[PDB]
Amino acid sequence: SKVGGNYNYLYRLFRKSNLISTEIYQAGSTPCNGVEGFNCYFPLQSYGFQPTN
Amino acid sequence: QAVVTQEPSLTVSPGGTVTLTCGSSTGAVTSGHYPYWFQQKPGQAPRTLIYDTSNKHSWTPARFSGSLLGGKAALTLSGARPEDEAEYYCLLSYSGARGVFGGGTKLTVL
Amino acid sequence: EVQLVESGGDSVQPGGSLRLSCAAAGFTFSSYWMNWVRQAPGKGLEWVANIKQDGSEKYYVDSVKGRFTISRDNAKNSLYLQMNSLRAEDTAVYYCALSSGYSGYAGNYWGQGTLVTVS
Repeated sequence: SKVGGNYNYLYRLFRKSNLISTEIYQAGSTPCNGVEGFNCYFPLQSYGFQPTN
Repeated sequence: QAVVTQEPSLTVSPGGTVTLTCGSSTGAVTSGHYPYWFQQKPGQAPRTLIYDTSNKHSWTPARFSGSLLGGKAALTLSGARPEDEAEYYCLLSYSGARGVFGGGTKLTVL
Repeated sequence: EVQLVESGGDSVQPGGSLRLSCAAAGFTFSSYWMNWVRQAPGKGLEWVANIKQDGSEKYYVDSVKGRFTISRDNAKNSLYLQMNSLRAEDTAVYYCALSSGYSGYAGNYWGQGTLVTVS
């Protein structure tokens, strides 16, 4: 952690099924052919580690 | 009708937090206005950071967040960096697809 | 990657007309909404116009009502914005934007922008 927030650590938030790709996650029934947006999510989510947590 | 207000400018020391705000002239900001936030550096096309109130794009630094305040939208920075100096714009939807941009809030780093 | 390339901007005479165009690539065109934005130099972004995913509906900022027309050709993966009685006051960089959001009113992916100068 650091004063301005340490955001260098990622975790996977979305995946098709249970267990390092960045393929856009299709939440809906509409194919996500390269563009992220509604029901097309980037699969990774950053942590917000701060000295104040 | 098309009146969206923002604080004209903010100045924040590196590592400090920044709160940018955005509100309409009528009612209050809700998810129904699907608010957007953009960041534009001089000489460049604007980059979208926040969409549909709080969703972040893959190219959006995790440092930014689309929280809501007292009936108005905000864009909060968890730790300002020199790379964040830009004009920020907010965009609100209304009764139809006629979005209204805010005047713009210039954010600089001390 | 996902890209939008706009052009057609030029130095034109006021009172005349100008047709701008945007070519899309890297994604399926017929899946999303297309948005237009203009930015006068020294000013922030304004909102100009939109169009429905299937082309059945168009939408405009009141300031361009009756003056701007939007249509697209999904067979060419491109869209057009044409404006009549073009004003000298309307000097701006026009941007092509792709809207993949929930309501489809604002863009997530933006082109570099085409400059429209009227004189």
